[PDB]
Amino acid sequence: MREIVHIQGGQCGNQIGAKFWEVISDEHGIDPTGTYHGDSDLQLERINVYYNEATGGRYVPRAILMDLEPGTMDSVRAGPFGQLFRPDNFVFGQTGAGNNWAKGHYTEGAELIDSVLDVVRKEAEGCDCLQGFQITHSLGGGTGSGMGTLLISKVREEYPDRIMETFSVVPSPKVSDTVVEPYNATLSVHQLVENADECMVIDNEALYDICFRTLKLTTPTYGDLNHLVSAAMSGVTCCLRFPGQLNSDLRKLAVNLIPFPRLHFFMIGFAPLTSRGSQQYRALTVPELTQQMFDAKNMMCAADPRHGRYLTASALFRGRMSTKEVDEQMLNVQNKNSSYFVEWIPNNIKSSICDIPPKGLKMAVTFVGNSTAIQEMFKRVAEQFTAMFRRKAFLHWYTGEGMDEMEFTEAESNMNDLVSEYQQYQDATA
Amino acid sequence: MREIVHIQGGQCGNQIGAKFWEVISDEHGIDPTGTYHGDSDLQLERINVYYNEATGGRYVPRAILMDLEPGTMDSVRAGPFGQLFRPDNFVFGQTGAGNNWAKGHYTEGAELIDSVLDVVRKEAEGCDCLQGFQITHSLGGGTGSGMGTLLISKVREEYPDRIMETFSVVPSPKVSDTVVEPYNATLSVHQLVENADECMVIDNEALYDICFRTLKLTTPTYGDLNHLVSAAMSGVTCCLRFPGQLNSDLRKLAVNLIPFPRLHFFMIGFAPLTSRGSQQYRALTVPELTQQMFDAKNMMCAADPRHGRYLTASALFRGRMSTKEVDEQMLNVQNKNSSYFVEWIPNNIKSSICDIPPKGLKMAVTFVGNSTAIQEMFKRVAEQFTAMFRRKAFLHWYTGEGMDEMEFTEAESNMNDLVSEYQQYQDATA
Amino acid sequence: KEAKYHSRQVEPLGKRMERNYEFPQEVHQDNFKFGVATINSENTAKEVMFPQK
Amino acid sequence: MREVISIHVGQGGIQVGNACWELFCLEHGIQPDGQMPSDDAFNTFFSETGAGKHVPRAVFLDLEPTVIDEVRTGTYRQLFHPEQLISGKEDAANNFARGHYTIGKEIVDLCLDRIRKLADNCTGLQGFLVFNSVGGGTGSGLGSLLLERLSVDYGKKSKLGFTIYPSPQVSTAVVEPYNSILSTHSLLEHTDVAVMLDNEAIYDICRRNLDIERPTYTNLNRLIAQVISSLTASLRFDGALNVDITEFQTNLVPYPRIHFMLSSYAPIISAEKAYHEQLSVAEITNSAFEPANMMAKCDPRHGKYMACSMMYRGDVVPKDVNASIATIKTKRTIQFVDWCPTGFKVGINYQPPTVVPGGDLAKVMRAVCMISNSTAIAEVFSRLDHKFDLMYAKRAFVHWYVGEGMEEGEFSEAREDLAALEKDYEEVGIET
Amino acid sequence: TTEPEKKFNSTVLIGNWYEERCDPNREQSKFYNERKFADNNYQKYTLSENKFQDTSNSWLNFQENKPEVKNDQFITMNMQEYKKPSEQKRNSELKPFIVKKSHFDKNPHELEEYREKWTKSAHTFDRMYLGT
Ligand SMILES: Nc1nc2c(ncn2[C@@H]2O[C@H](COP(=O)(O)OP(=O)(O)OP(=O)(O)O)[C@@H](O)[C@H]2O)c(=O)[nH]1
Ligand SMILES: Nc1nc2c(ncn2[C@@H]2O[C@H](COP(=O)(O)OP(=O)(O)O)[C@@H](O)[C@H]2O)c(=O)[nH]1
Ligand SMILES: Nc1nc2c(ncn2[C@@H]2O[C@H](COP(=O)(O)OP(=O)(O)O)[C@@H](O)[C@H]2O)c(=O)[nH]1
Ligand SMILES: [Mg+2]
Ligand SMILES: [Mg+2]
Repeated sequence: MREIVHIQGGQCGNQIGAKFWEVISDEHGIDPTGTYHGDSDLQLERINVYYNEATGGRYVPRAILMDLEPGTMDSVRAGPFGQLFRPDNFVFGQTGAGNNWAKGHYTEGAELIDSVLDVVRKEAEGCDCLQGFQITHSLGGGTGSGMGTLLISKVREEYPDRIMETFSVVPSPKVSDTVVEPYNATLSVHQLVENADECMVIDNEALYDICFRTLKLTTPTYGDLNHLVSAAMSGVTCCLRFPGQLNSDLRKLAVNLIPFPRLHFFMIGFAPLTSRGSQQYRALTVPELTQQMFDAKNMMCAADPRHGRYLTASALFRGRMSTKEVDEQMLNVQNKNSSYFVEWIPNNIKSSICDIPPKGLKMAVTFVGNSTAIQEMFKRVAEQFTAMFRRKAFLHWYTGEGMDEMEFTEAESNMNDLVSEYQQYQDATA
Repeated sequence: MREIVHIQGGQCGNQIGAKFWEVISDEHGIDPTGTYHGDSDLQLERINVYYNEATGGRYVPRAILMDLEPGTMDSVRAGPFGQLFRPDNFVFGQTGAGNNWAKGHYTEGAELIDSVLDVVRKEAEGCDCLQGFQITHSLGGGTGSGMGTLLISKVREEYPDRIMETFSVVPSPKVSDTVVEPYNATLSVHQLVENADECMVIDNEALYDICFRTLKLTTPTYGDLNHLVSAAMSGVTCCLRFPGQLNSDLRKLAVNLIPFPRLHFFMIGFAPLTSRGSQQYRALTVPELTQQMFDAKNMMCAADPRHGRYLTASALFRGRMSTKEVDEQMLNVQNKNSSYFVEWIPNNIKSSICDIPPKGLKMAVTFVGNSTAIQEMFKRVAEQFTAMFRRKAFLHWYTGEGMDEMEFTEAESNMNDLVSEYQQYQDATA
Repeated sequence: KEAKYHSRQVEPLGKRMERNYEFPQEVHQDNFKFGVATINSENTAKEVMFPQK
Repeated sequence: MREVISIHVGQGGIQVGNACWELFCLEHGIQPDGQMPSDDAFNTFFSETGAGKHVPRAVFLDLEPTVIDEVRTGTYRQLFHPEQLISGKEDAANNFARGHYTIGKEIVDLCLDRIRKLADNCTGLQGFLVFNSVGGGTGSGLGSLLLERLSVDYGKKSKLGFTIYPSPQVSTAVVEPYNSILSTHSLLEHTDVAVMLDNEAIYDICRRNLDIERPTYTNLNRLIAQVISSLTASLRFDGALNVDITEFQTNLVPYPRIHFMLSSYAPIISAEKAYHEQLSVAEITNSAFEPANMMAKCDPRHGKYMACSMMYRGDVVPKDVNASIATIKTKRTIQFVDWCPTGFKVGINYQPPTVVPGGDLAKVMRAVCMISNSTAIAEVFSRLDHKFDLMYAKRAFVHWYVGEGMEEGEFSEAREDLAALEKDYEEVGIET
Repeated sequence: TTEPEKKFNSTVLIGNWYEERCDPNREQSKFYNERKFADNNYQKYTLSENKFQDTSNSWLNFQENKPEVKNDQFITMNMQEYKKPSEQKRNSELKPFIVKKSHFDKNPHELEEYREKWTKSAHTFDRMYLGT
């Protein structure tokens, strides 16, 4: 019951979902052939969370992959764990968005979205009920930035009572991949802030920083980054899948994380990540786990968090640990970092516990803290956007498919207003 | 088994017939002598259509060769494959025709026509259930149009139950081959529209067509031109001699291609004809062929098919090809050329598929078409007639055998009628 | 007999100057591929976490 | 489901395309007979016959029979279609008026007939790659009209031109400057992007890497052949991060008018003395932006930079790329224009490059190709300005242009076209 | 620029030389390598034969010389789909997207190689519940 579907767009989202499904399959014990090979009874208790069933006893994932260009999807299908998906679910165009929002949101996407919406409706109506939509995509790429946001908009317009979760990899200025990245990033941020129930941004800059400093393996490739994103993913949904002492679904997470309607941006972090040279050396203890999961370096985004005080933060401990240790550590930390916690929302740390841990390790922790520090990414994006827009550079395409400067002015105004309202509470005092 | 008999007269009729039996000789697997050296069993079950049987196992074609002069006959047996034909009153004269239509039909032809009808009756009765007759002759030649047609008239008077087919070559005004040529042609057309059920016109002037503008051989000779006519002739009876999905014999074509009694004139063509240059780099499939058949240049008659509109047409597809493509291409071609097809008759294209293509090819199509455009051919021939008659030029020669000018006016009288009547459908609206 | 002009043994026609060194024939022959290295692949990508031990 | 139409016009395009096709053939193992001795990669630049060999998607247009006749009789005579090598009879005689108003008309029509044939065979056309040399008459005249014809015939599809402009000091004809100004106008308002490959620089590239002092036009043509491969490397081979043809003017065209950039290729070090250096990506990139790697005769140092899209091919792990961006940015010699704080478009591919047997090049495991748009490009057009101004004062050689069907005023109007283009470049560079 | 009539014994680049030379029956076909393609007089002491093009003899029925066309040209559809239930396999052409033949299908060994290396590998469940 209270099941969740997965729909992803763009190459980044495609890869991230392709890894997350592998992670979940390994966790539950699903072998590539689709026939169950788990060991324990609890390995099957909550198979309704992400899996539907067809005739013959095999399992399929409730995921619809959409990408305007066929190269990424074709490459993903033929590799490992590409045979679990229903080919009927696949949908794609034949043109290529060319990193252009106009193409991905007004001309091409508008026509291409019909089949995807129909299949999404069918999948949603098929099973018992619905609880939310988790969406993975990037704000920097044209096809994702357009189709993903339009799909979210239509989905909200069709379902008014279910939550939606979206993860986007915002482009940190240090390392860039597209010259027009700021345009699509800011415009997508605008289109999302109005209608996104939940969004938890992950920064590739902090990704690289952690994959260098913590693990200390010299030349990790895209696979490691995709994994860590996926593990962070599973950290937020393990609760809905396994039993424990205090369950906490996505709606409960929203209840305990969102103070106001206009604040639905979060930054996460996964622990522990131990270096191959020391894993036998580090000790496994609640004080160490808590100290790291509050460690600045452990979080997934480059936006410095000490530059502000958390509005509220919640954690989902995984594994077997006495609740008293968690509560005492939370009290001590809240006392020790008083200056770093707002002074009008007392008892502002959330707790949870899950019995069955992840695959192999004992205690696992996923952190989700909406810190006032998230201002920095939007501030830098706006700083580059103002300069880019002063000379109308690259604006003639964006005007070449019906979208005018009024839309850009509106989007920039909305983003700046969001930034202002977000900095408003930082100086607020009781 | 519904066998057919071939009778050819005049030089042109003999030469074309000589090659026609040559091509069929190879496909069934008949050696220059007549002992089977084919491979499969598909070449013996239906070998009775064109070849009889005799002691010793040698197959001898049931053919009739007939000319008023000996030169043409002696040559045919002179080359290879001349050992096949029956030495049997095997009709030949010793007076020659000299391009005089009256000479070949009243005095010289009559004194020898009696014998030829004797043997033709003999060979025809050999078959169990007769299917029909096919005759190849010429109109601008003396023996062919003159003495041959009188044989056509006689046959109908004795076997109304069988249908007769012909392969008539008429002179074209552009290429000149005779001066009394205009007369004998018009004197012959009147005599076929009354008895012959089906007439297909091949223009020796055109035959260069594919040869020089598409086939692109610098020095084609009469040997080369003969095959093209041969190529189409063998394809008309594709279903009559091999299995298939939709068998379609000759009698099907008559009811399927002759809406009215007096509009049984068709023009044929053959494809795919590709030069020796690009023999390999073009793909042979349903899409490629269908576009070649309706191209104006490809057709074997001097008349342009885009100066009017069609009423009926036949396509004899050969080789193993998927049915759907054939039907879809037929419909697609029809709609895109609505202006070229009369409106009061719907679904004016037919299809047929055989189980075997000619030797050395994968797919092949023969086109047999009826067009109101074929009027353009006669007007030029008739136009020449009127200009040269007011002076009675060459008239005295034809008046020396009892043919009285009272009949020449009658012949031209019907000639224009066929032009006027055949034309009133070019713009008739229901 | 014309190559050893110090103008044919250098400055050839349509080809690189023949500065005759000697490659180590044990390598460089079949598919030796220049370069400093092939970005030596490290140990593990995923097994680093989830130690499976 | 993706393909590209290749149109070669003029001898300069004919020969360069001739050499490049050898490079393409080896990359996929297609033998000259067309059969494959022994996944869906060849579709990008080949069309299957349904059974057997393969044919290239190209059409050769030229007026002088001799050059093509060698193509139709060379060792690769068995590749192209017998009927796609259209040719004329009378040469343009390096007078552009002959290639656009009097003679080129009678064969331009034939080009559209064949091209629409190939496009119909194609299913997902992406763009065009047309080669035309400005200093080449027949290419010059037929280059201008074709671009105009294609735009009306097809519309919104993109196109690029690998032109070959004249050298600042080295000259091949005497009236070359005239045909460039006329031709240049035809390309500015009808081509989305063009590549600069002035032959003078390529000679400099040859001397400082290979140690060669008698390069031959085959040697010069070879380098370009690899350059094209770099741009299209992603379109046909799998990779970690791809860049598409449609995603070239999405990141390389600040404004509709300014659509010119000059490319460079490296590292270029043959088996002679390439072993002695690391060839790591960190150091390979440094060579990328050195003034000696500019395949075009210009001084990047003379101006700022707008946006450079560099595509890698090889085994470079993506991470080593990132450190490169940081290294380049900190530098002070290369300064970026003010209004594009981030402008690097990073590409990655996996299949390494190939080597044509018997050639000068060697087989290095890392390869980087740069397509950089720089404000310095104004130098090339500015320098050609004096060539036009000096001659027209005395109207030398003009009398052969009036009499071939070209109005005198045609020359006058071209002056404004280059004049505006020069003015805009300086206008863009000014900081806000 | 008009087509000229044949004047010169073929071998000259004059009009309609490509098509004519393609003929195998003509002696012109099969010219000599060292004729042309000659770097120097001495490099090759003498000539060699190479042949010109690969074309059929008669312009019609140009598909000859391919044994594969010969083999399938003499079968019927009724004999192609109803042969026998014992050893009859499908021959219809599916969509390429549905016949990708995933890597796991390419090499069966890697299929069983996975699992024990990753599935059910030292996992801990001893739940801290009163009942269990
Ligand atoms: N890339 C390249 N360009 C060349 C080569 N040879 C000549 N060119 C350029 O071509 C320009 C003139 O055109 P050509 O190729 O010589 O001759 P064309 O293309 O037939 O033009 P026309 O002379 O008008 O017939 C010269 O200015 C050269 O810059 C070459 O081998 N490679
Ligand atoms: N973490 C991660 N990020 C990626 C990967 N591939 C691409 N990206 C990011 O995606 C951004 C570009 O997005 P883009 O490809 O244009 O989106 P698209 O239009 O949907 O293809 C780059 O800034 C990369 O940082 C990957 O494998 N992992
Ligand atoms: N295609 C073709 N047409 C021929 C051939 N021989 C004759 N003809 C045609 O036949 C006409 C002359 O016929 P003619 O010799 O008088 O016939 P005859 O009276 O029976 O001998 C000419 O106009 C030619 O077009 C041939 O070998 N091929
Ligand atoms: Mg029937
Ligand atoms: Mg030339």
